Amino acid sequence: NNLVKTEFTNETLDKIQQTQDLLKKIPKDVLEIYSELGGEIYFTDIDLVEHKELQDLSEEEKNSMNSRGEKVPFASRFVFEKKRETPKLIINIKDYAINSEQSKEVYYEIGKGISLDIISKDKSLDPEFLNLIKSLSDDSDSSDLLFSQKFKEKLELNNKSIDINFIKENLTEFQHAFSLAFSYYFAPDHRTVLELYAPDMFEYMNKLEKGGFEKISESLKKEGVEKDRIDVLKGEKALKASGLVPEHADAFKKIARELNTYILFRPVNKLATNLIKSGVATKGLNVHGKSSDWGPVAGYIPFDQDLSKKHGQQLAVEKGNLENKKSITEHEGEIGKIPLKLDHLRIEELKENGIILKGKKEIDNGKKYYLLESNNQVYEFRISDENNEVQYKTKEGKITVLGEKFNWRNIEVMAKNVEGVLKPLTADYDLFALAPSLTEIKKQIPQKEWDKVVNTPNSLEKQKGVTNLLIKYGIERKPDSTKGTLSNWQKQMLDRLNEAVKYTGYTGGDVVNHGTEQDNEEFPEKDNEIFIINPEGEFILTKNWEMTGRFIEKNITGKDYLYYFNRSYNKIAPGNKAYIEWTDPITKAKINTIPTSAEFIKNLSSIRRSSNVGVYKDSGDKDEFAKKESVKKIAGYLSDYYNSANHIFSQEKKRKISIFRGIQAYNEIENVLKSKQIAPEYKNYFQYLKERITNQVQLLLTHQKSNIEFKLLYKQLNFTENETDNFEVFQKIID
Amino acid sequence: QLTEEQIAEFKEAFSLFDKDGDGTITTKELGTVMRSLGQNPTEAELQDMINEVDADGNGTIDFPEFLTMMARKMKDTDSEEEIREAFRVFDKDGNGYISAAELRHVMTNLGEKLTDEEVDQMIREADIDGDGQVNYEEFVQMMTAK
Ligand SMILES: Nc1ncnc2c1ncn2[C@@H]1O[C@@H]2COP(=O)(O)O[C@H]2[C@H]1O
Ligand SMILES: [Ca+2]
Ligand SMILES: [Ca+2]
Ligand SMILES: [Ca+2]
Ligand SMILES: [Mg+2]
Repeated sequence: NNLVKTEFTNETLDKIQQTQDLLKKIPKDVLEIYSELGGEIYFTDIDLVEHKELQDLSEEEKNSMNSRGEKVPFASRFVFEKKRETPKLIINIKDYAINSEQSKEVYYEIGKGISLDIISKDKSLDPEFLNLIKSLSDDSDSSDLLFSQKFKEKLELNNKSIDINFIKENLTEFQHAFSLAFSYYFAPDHRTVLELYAPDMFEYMNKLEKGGFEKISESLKKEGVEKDRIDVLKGEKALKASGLVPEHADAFKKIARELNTYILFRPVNKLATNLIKSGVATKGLNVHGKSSDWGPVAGYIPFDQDLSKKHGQQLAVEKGNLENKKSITEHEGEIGKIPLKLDHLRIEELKENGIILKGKKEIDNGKKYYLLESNNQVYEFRISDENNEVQYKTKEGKITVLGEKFNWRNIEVMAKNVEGVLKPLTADYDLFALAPSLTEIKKQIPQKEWDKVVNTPNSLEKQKGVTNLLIKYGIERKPDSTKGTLSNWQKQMLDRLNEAVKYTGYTGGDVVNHGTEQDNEEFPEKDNEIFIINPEGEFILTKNWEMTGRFIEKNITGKDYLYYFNRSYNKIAPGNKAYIEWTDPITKAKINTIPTSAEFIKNLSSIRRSSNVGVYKDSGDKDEFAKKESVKKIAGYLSDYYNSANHIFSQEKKRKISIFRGIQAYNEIENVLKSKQIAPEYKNYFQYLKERITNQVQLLLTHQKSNIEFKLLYKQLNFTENETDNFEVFQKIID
Repeated sequence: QLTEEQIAEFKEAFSLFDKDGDGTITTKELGTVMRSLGQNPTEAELQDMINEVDADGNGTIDFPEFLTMMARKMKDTDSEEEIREAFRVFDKDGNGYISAAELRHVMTNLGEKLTDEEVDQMIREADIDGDGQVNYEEFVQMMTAK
């Protein structure tokens, strides 16, 4: 952010060496205080009047309190400040000299000072006692009742105790001061005047030069970032929508540090937030039931699907139960169903949250039953008293979407196997991704392998070797018998999380059961809010899919942390057939990149399966052949662009040699586009393959000599019967 | 288990270089069919594949002969991806290109002290079109190019 602008490089050093002789006197930092306020100083040649390209009608002269004293004759002026948003100081210089009666440059000083007062310390932080009491040195501290040079028409009021009683009313008059105190301190001539006459303001300024200007220059700098940043509610406000069990979140807070890796989680249902702390197990991969958001079962995975979110979809349930059944049908012993038993706290909870209403009692067979009411219109519920079991039944005037009707039964929830005990199941913590410090991965490669790699000669191969290491130990993802598809360190991380939330007091085992959602290629889900946990211990919950993608670019991606985004982002995911967008830089640069032989063949191979007609047909027409022969020609040219022996050449040639290879392609393309009846499907693609080449070829130009345009450069070539000297022609086209 | 779509290509390409329009490609042709598709079998590694099934003029290979031979080294390989992720990693700033600045940068965090002289060096040998930087294409080339 360059501060000073010099309009007319018209005079010689006389003008230049005068604007310098000017700024070299103002304290560097007082400038950094300016640039921070987004200011910019304008020095011009002979623009006095409203002639500067920024001296027209915005926030001009409202109320007349102008120079040191008061004059308001704008016209004659040479120094001005656009007061309202981003300060703009404008200065013009004429002939040789400011140094005779420096009483002129002083205004480029105070005229300036009006930049930092009202924003300086006088009031940004507020008038703080510092200047609030220092202004009070009107006449009470030191035996120097000399303030004649800053307090006249607005403070000749020697009869008033100027504390907080009356200094607010006129913030402005106490600026005309700090300003004249500044102009007086830095004025090239009168320096002691503020030492002889004002005894403190002097010290005041001096302290400021001593390090005060840097004070605020660093308090505006810090609020430079904290100001404009990514709105994520940090602190515990996140942990609120986080759903994670506080003691756990806090528990995790410690792992992110030691290991140094962001932990990113997806929204964990709140109606589970406690079922966990409580001690309930977590849904792993083996279960695909739906949870519930109502009734007593809510927070649990009913075995009875019709007692979950999909209450009515006579198929989400008819193909929903069909799910739990198999969940056991297969993994029996580990996955089963057990009767519901809402404990004490839980009840009181689903209460003020409004899911159930505990009321009137009843009696059957001799046992007590408190009645549990839920404004549903098909199931009536009741908990027990001995063992707090729970029960439901179809009402005497309703049926089940599948066509069932029954009397009181025990509500069954799903339950995995925990240390030989079928504990019930509630939501698990699903990790959105794990970002480990790019260095933490090095602390993953066995000291000899990473060694045997760097102790290599080939500068090029010493990279490939590294990258593969980074890949083998960091990016690679193998599948898994139990924990989904995840990295290796990802598993190790996945352990430390579980063992961490265990020395805390959890009794349901693990609370993170599988790899990171950025591998859920099959049925990927787009969560808006995402709780994160930087390698320090701060809980940050984003709010957008963008913000989220934005917070990763800023703090993870571009901050030395290894992150990798879902393979199925930008494509349609097979399972749920979904398209989730995510800024891929490679794609960014595709627009200006000449395609590859194979990238090309591929695209043809595609449109074939689309319009059931390929670029060239298997026929007798000799034009079809022509076309064929032709694409086999571009297939080359492209493949020729990307030649590995382009290395024994000089950066220079590489561009030339390739711009041609490029162009050659743009030709045989230009040839077919003007062919026989190649369908439009292909007419289009080619239409597109051109813009690429073109751009790629344009780019290779603006790297070296850029007055030349593709369109033209092309014209000047001759691709008819002899290519020989054409290349020779090309060379001379760039000189 | 090549996906159907994985056939479209292995043919749309196989055929393009089948000059004599039949359904069998000569050795040199197979060599070309592949390179075009993004590989390159060595001068001698190129035979072992065409050699194993001599039910032709003792030198050619048809459509199936081909498709069925794109397993020997294609029913395992899934590296393609990793490398595209390794790229996004060094391409620190997200311009789609890998500048000598970032190479050296990510090179050191990963623990390698590289000389300013031998980075402006890799970036060079990796660059094919001469624009001072390595895009995904040249990267992939450099990486897999054995
Ligand atoms: N290795 C994995 N990492 C992340 N998500 C996975 C993994 N394997 C499977 N998933 C899916 O992530 C899905 C998100 O919620 P579900 O528990 O309903 O079902 C989960 C699985 O289908
Ligand atoms: Ca043939
Ligand atoms: Ca880059
Ligand atoms: Ca390049
Ligand atoms: Mg899960």
